[PDB]
Amino acid sequence: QHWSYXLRPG
Repeated sequence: QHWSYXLRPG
């Protein structure tokens, strides 16, 4: 839902 979560799974 947002690119700024990086590599957070999901």
